[PDB]
Amino acid sequence: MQILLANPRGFCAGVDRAISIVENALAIYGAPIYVRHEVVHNRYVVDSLRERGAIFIEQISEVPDGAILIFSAHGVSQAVRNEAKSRDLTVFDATCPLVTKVHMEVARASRRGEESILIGHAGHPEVEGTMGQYSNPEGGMYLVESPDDVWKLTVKNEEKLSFMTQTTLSVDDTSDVIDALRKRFPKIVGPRKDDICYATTNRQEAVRALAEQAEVVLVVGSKNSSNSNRLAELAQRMGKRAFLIDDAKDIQEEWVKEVKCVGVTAGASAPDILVQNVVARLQQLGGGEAIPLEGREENIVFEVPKELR
Ligand SMILES: C/C(=C\COP(=O)(O)OP(=O)(O)O)CS
Ligand code: SF4
Repeated sequence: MQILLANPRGFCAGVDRAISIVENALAIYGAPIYVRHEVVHNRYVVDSLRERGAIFIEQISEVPDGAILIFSAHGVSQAVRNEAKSRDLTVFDATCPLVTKVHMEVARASRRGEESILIGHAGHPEVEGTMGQYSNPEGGMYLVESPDDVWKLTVKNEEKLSFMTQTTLSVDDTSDVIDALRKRFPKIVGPRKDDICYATTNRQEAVRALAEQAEVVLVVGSKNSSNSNRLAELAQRMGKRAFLIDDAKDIQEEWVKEVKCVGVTAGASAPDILVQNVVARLQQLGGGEAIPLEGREENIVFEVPKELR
């Protein structure tokens, strides 16, 4: 069994920054450190930070007066931010800059009372954070997940309409949604393509190359990781058996039993150690040396705020 590794895979710049933010805050202020939502959607990262004194919460009200609070990388609504500000809290913001950039455009359209459309998945914290940057009731903010959603949407003023997207979507599916938006709303404005980040684009492209070669694809990522799900989904649509797994323990022998070629990748929130352990498990099942595929070299880094060193 050949073991192939997708390139790129694993940590993006946003995730690495956000984790370091919580780690550094723990190191300088000691435990506990309050974090609104899982800092990134990875069970190993979160349980580790929790064992080190991070307390993960959904709402500001469960955070005590005087505490240190950190927003997760997925971002937060304006309502959340102001509730946090209104309280006696010391606030660090770990939202990825690439999320913030989308937020600022939404805020712009709000100030103008001009309607905006967000392509995203309902209930996802990044969508709630992004939708929550709009508040001017003279306009509006609408969520669409699919072309069918577009085909049902009515707006107040189609001549002044803009769109934004979640950063972790399927590149292919989002192209279909945007196509629909422009056919229905010919005057709609947006970025040149979408707001899907380099990391999401790159990892989907890399899983594409991976599954052209491999018969089975293992995607390291937690169940609530949207971008990780997109990788598994992508490979499955190409007709490959593909599994989303947290660690090597999740691997069932039947999945690879008589497979000559298995591919492995990881979502943007999964640490490399999980992949090495997955590989280690595959080698117990007759896998050889892991061969990393050639891939686009990522070079972007987001520094922690100076205050956090
Ligand atoms: C911080 C973000 C993605 C990193 O991965 P994640 O699994 O933590 O988050 P989603 O993929 O958005 O679920 C959303 S911008
Ligand atoms: S996925 Fe893209 S947007 Fe989300 S954190 Fe990583 S880099 Fe930032």
